[PDB]
Amino acid sequence: ATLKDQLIYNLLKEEQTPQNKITVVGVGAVGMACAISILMKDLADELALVDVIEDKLKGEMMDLQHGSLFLRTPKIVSGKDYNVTANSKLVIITAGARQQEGESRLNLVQRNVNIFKFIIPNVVKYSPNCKLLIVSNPVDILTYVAWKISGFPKNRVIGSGCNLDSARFRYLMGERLGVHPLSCHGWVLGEHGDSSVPVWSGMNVAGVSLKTLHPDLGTDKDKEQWKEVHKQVVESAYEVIKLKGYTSWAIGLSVADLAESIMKNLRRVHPVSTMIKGLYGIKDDVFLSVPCILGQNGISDLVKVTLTSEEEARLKKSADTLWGIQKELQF
Amino acid sequence: ATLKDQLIYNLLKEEQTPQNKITVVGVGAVGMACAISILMKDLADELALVDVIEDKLKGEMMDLQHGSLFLRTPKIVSGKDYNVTANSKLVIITAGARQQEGESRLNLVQRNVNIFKFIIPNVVKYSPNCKLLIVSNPVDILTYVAWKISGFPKNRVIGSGCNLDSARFRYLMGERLGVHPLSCHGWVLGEHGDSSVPVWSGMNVAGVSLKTLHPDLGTDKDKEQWKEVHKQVVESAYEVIKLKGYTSWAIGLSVADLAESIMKNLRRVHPVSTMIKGLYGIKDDVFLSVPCILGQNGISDLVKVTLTSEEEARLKKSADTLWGIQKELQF
Amino acid sequence: ATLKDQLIYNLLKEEQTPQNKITVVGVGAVGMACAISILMKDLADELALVDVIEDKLKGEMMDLQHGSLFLRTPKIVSGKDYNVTANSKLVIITAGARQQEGESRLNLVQRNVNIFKFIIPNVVKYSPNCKLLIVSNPVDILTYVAWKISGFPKNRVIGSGCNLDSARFRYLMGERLGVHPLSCHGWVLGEHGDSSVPVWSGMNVAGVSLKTLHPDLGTDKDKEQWKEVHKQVVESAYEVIKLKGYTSWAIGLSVADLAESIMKNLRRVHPVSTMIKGLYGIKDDVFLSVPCILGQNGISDLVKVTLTSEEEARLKKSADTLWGIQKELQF
Amino acid sequence: ATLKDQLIYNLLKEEQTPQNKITVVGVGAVGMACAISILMKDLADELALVDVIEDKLKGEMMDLQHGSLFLRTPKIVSGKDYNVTANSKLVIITAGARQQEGESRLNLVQRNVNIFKFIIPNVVKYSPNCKLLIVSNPVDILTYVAWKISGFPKNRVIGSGCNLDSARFRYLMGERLGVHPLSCHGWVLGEHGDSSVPVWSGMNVAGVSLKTLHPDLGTDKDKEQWKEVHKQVVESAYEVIKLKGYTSWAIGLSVADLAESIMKNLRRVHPVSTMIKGLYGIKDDVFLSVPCILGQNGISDLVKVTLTSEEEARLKKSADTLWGIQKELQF
Ligand SMILES: NC(=O)c1ccc[n+]([C@@H]2O[C@H](COP(=O)([O-])OP(=O)(O)OC[C@H]3O[C@@H](n4cnc5c(N)ncnc54)[C@H](O)[C@@H]3O)[C@@H](O)[C@H]2O)c1
Ligand SMILES: NC(=O)c1ccc[n+]([C@@H]2O[C@H](COP(=O)([O-])OP(=O)(O)OC[C@H]3O[C@@H](n4cnc5c(N)ncnc54)[C@H](O)[C@@H]3O)[C@@H](O)[C@H]2O)c1
Ligand SMILES: NC(=O)c1ccc[n+]([C@@H]2O[C@H](COP(=O)([O-])OP(=O)(O)OC[C@H]3O[C@@H](n4cnc5c(N)ncnc54)[C@H](O)[C@@H]3O)[C@@H](O)[C@H]2O)c1
Ligand SMILES: NC(=O)c1ccc[n+]([C@@H]2O[C@H](COP(=O)([O-])OP(=O)(O)OC[C@H]3O[C@@H](n4cnc5c(N)ncnc54)[C@H](O)[C@@H]3O)[C@@H](O)[C@H]2O)c1
Ligand SMILES: O=C1O[C@@](c2ccsc2)(c2cccc(Nc3ccc(F)cc3)c2)CC(O)=C1Sc1ccccc1Cl
Ligand SMILES: O=C1O[C@@](c2ccsc2)(c2cccc(Nc3ccc(F)cc3)c2)CC(O)=C1Sc1ccccc1Cl
Ligand SMILES: O=C1O[C@@](c2ccsc2)(c2cccc(Nc3ccc(F)cc3)c2)CC(O)=C1Sc1ccccc1Cl
Ligand SMILES: O=C1O[C@@](c2ccsc2)(c2cccc(Nc3ccc(F)cc3)c2)CC(O)=C1Sc1ccccc1Cl
Repeated sequence: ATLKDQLIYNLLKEEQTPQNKITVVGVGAVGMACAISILMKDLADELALVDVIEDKLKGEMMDLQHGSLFLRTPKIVSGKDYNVTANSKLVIITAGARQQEGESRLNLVQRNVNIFKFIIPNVVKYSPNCKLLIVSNPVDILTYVAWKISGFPKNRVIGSGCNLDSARFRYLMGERLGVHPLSCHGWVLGEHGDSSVPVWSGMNVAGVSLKTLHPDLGTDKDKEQWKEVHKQVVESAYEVIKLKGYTSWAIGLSVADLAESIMKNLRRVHPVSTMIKGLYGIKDDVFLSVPCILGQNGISDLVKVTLTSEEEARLKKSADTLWGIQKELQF
Repeated sequence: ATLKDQLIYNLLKEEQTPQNKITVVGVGAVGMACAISILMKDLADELALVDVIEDKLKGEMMDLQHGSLFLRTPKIVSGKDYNVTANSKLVIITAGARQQEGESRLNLVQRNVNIFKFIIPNVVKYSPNCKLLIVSNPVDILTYVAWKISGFPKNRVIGSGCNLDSARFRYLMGERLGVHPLSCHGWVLGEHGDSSVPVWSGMNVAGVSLKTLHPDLGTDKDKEQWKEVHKQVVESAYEVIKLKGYTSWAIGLSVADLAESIMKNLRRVHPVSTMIKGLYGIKDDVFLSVPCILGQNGISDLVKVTLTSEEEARLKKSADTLWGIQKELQF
Repeated sequence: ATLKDQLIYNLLKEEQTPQNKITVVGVGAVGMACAISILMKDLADELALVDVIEDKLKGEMMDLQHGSLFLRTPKIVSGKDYNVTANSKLVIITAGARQQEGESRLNLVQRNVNIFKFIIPNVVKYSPNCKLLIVSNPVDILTYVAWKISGFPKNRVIGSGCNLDSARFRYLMGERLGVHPLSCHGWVLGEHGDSSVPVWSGMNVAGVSLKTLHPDLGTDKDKEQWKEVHKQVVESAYEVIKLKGYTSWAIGLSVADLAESIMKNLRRVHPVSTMIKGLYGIKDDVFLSVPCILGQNGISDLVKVTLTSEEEARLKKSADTLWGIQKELQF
Repeated sequence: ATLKDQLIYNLLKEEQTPQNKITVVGVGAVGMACAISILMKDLADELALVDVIEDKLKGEMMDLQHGSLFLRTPKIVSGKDYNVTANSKLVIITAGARQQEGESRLNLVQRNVNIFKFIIPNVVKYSPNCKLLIVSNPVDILTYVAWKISGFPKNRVIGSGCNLDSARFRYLMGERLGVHPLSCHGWVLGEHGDSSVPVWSGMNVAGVSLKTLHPDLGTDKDKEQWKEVHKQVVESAYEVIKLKGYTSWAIGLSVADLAESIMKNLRRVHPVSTMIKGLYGIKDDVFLSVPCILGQNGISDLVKVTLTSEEEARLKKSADTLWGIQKELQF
């Protein structure tokens, strides 16, 4: 007999389908940061990685596998073929090269819609009941694209949206007040990135509205310029790219937080991109961030935030812009 | 009054010392994986990052700070100046560029000795009571260098040594047996990397010695080629470099495990590099991996492993080689 | 030589002063639930237990020590003598038998002031720089007693106060809305227990004020009876005592959450009992719950919550009642 | 319209089922310590509690529910009816009053067999695919009883067995050597409690056999009395009962560790009670502890420990005694 058979007596071989499997598509800076965060939070019993660069993909898989002794995820797999992703509860899309210098949004949309045409049918083929979590940019457009190609119901297509924007805002608010970000509440909604909307009415510490205490909050005439907090969210994003060339840790940590609510059915509220048709005068098939309840069926509910006329106008303008790009797309 | 003063009443403004501070020196692939693993394990109340590339350093600091909402480390600081590292309990050295394309594994000696000449006195200036954890290669030589320059007692200079080698070995053992690496015990000692020693006598599952069950274990006569498990440790290290260009995740996870035992005073046993003079016929000031008890004073004790004649001869050969290089170094 | 000396070579026998020590005084239902919660959250490197019943104390210590394999707190000590508590960062008081049936508040305070007269000087003698966290009831009165006897500055004397009341409120709110309590914000302030104040203005989900949406919120004329969410906090407390005889798990978990902010210097905001003199027209030396910023120096700051005239009147009435009892105390 | 419908827009109201449910049967000292440990380890998405004392059951459920804000288990349910336990992955039996002073092993068996006659069919009815984890005493006899009544394959019927005995042994070993119990390996096998077997050959630190270093280990020729390390396991168990009246924390922590390997499919090796028929000359349907690989299918494999003739004779004697009691049982 072999050493294995001499040491171990087998009662059964009968392997089951993975019970809490997560797949990450695209093992770049963002994808690997999502992967390490997910592993360190014990969210999955199986992690699958997919990319088109075979050597980098294998090397990343091996490097994570070599840390198994310090993890509680007994199976890490990878491949260019989507058969490695079979029976995933959650599939995270972080694919396509990051935006290049001088590269426009329309050019990013062009190439990423193209790869989604291959990615999404392959994901759906092997995990037809998965929740799709889109991170790739422009995240609001690509969440619509994933929804359209997949044919999945609204609840199972989630865009990262304004989750990173709100996390950055809460960090900046915390720094300003000398309070941990967990205790500094504030929501950044609408279109992810440059055109996002800070909801000044909800900015609070311990339920004490900062807008009620300081009526000039968020206005350009504010003597203390609290609008700086939202402006620094956009500025810090560009600054990080200027200084290191990409963002990985902050987006990876924010994605693992969404994955935790989904995998553990927590029903916590997060700012994520969802189908907002029928809200704020929006009539088009567009995905924008609102506070969503996240659980085992993805987005089961959304919070109906009271917005000012200015805030509503900004979301409607974003919806018009996004729909303008979307109507010209070919699926 | 400002909005901050309107919202918050201050009881005292007494600036106090960090209680569980960790510094990481060199924010490359290894340093940042050490950082994210330490942050995700809640080991520090303050993290300080140091490097010579100012833009990359600032970008890395900001990226980690932007994930604060999902962490429990309230302060992340960085700087080229070592004043940012003041009062660290643990200082991790992951500095110096990794081994370049046509560079000798040894070419790191001269250039890393030169950078350590400036790093170590600066670390000692601001944290004279810290534990020093050396990761930079050749890790055994550089741990000796850190010890010599710092003037610290033996217990406060720890080399990552064979911690990654043993973690890889236990992953490979686990794969062969169908058992989690946590339950697959085995020790790889001596010189980190190519010249490491697998201690076949200690390889076990549930206290059942694999060598007792299979006497050919670790021999060239073994029809099952169990010796290939240690050889695959060395081969997988080269394979990861070939596939992705560097190793980050596995070393980061292993370093956070050592940091946990130190910060929490666990007194767990780890294979790390320590001053081995007085053991295995070694008379020179050389650092090699043996199982060490790690706690709040660093290495308080070491395990005296019974080695075979061939194992002892390999450690003594490594000591002769390391000392040969070390005696020619100028301080 | 002994087996220990044959197996292990000692580098240094020097033991450092405790670095992250917590003491729990009174190992009853509350004390032990605080103890298990602190241990499972890896908050301390040393846990000390104190009581007057020597056998129960030793049994509780041993029972925790027997679970050491599954914990990361390497030292668990106990004793009737407070020398075991030396150099604690945090001392938690859960001493005195729980309130008996037919026993009045005045009876409860008299008893507990009599034991605090011995406890507090003993705690101060061995840990003069500790933070004191009072749990024993009436918690607001006993926090004042601990502050008076200790002579500590007000930032280092923290009462559990309305932390459990707010946790219960958020659980009930979450059940009604179908949202996790983490995403259901609401503050219960003032006097702990029967006379606590729900601050309806701060009750929100994702920054959306429930009071703004539903102006009858918290009024008796409310068709949806949202006021019952606070009334059920008080009813649920009496119900738990009626059904099992005491509360342990919920208070244990809430105390560990306060211990986490203190030990890790998080600066999160919690509803805890602090010296309220100078706020809400209160002129007496009374401790009431307001949102406090908790860190390594205890309460460094407090949030100035805007209260309605009714809310302010209730806190002032509680201050008058508490002071009325406090002025007659003899210690 | 309601406040809930004003605040939250529902996307779907699909009444879904838990993916990772655990049930605890018997909410006594052991049962509730298992529950709190399981909750603090984030192992379940739903926890069900069952008992026959309805008030105590409801009070325990409520007390856990009130701590929801500090947990990540969104649903805690209870009931006398087993419909609350439907589709549990793991069912833990901690039912039947603890053995009383002057109560014989036979009397404890008889009353617990009677209670299992009702419990086990009820558990099987609602969770036919669950893993059964028996804690109630005499644990080896009651694991056999559960297996007989359930009709489950032997991989899905696990007895707590020598898991607590080995945890206590490793604690005592760690105390003597000044090493954390995680780094002190040693296995206590066979019959749980008084008649358990310490496997001296497997006792090691870092793969260094204590028996090889100290040949008198486990004998009376031992001037250091290492045999007491096993004897003190039995003595400390009686001592804890003498001092506090029961054991809860250590058994609770040990059970949560088994639950973690099962729920997360870790395939770690644990000393648990399994059907040992066909091993060590044993021919009867008896359950004894050996090192078992634990995962999503329960016990998939067992480690074949090489025992000395004396060790083998002690296990066969335990099997004869257990079978002697079992053959007279009425189902
Ligand atoms: N939503 C947010 O808040 C947010 C924040 C930061 C970054 N991002 C986005 O995340 C995306 C990734 O960023 P990055 O820095 O990791 O880029 P990257 O260039 O480092 O990595 C991209 C990876 O995708 C892979 N890839 C390319 N085509 C593929 C395909 N057809 N199938 C599978 N994999 C493929 C690449 O090989 C590469 O490994 C970008 O779109 C970026 O804008 C989003
Ligand atoms: N001990 C082990 O098991 C193990 C395993 C893997 C890698 N390593 C070692 O870790 C080291 C780092 O590897 P890497 O891949 O992260 O290299 P890297 O090139 O990615 O990063 C090196 C960093 O050090 C910085 N640096 C250079 N000089 C400095 C100075 N004087 N002060 C502070 N910082 C300075 C660089 O700017 C750079 O950011 C290497 O020596 C490598 O061999 C050790
Ligand atoms: N602040 C809150 O929200 C909150 C919630 C629940 C309970 N509590 C309070 O916690 C306290 C303890 O409750 P319990 O149910 O654990 O009581 P308990 O009767 O179970 O235990 C009390 C313990 O205190 C010990 N003790 C008595 N005198 C002592 C002394 N001089 N020194 C040290 N220890 C001594 C007892 O021996 C006993 O072990 C009560 O006052 C109770 O009201 C507070
Ligand atoms: N395997 C081990 O290592 C180990 C260690 C310690 C204790 N134990 C055992 O755990 C068991 C429980 O101990 P305890 O101290 O918690 O006892 P306990 O008296 O505190 O609690 C027993 C509980 O079981 C309930 N119960 C009784 N009949 C029931 C039924 N038909 N259905 C459901 N629930 C029922 C009781 O109402 C009670 O709540 C004992 O058998 C004890 O010996 C085992
Ligand atoms: O933080 C990021 O990194 C990216 C970024 C940053 C500024 S605009 C987009 C990112 C990530 C990686 C690469 C690039 N390349 C890039 C950036 C700007 C250019 F003008 C051209 C190319 C960009 C991608 C992205 O969406 C974010 S989050 C973000 C971006 C803008 C404002 C607010 C937020 Cl919260
Ligand atoms: O796993 C690694 O990555 C490095 C490595 C890998 C193989 S030799 C050294 C590493 C890290 C980063 C860069 C490079 N560059 C490199 C490597 C080999 C060459 F021949 C030339 C250049 C190397 C550095 C290192 O020490 C390790 S751990 C390791 C190395 C060899 C055998 C066993 C182990 Cl456990
Ligand atoms: O939840 C508890 O348990 C206690 C309690 C519960 C209702 S009044 C006091 C508690 C704990 C232990 C024992 C007793 N004994 C008792 C209870 C009621 C009586 F009328 C007489 C004696 C009481 C002690 C206490 O402070 C709390 S928390 C609490 C209490 C009232 C309202 C709201 C909350 Cl959040
Ligand atoms: O640690 C325990 O507590 C119990 C125990 C302790 C000593 S014998 C049984 C236990 C738990 C709760 C109550 C009682 N009551 C009891 C105790 C002794 C008697 F003689 C009669 C009744 C017993 C139940 C039990 O199995 C254990 S573990 C254990 C028991 C004996 C030897 C070694 C171990 Cl590791």
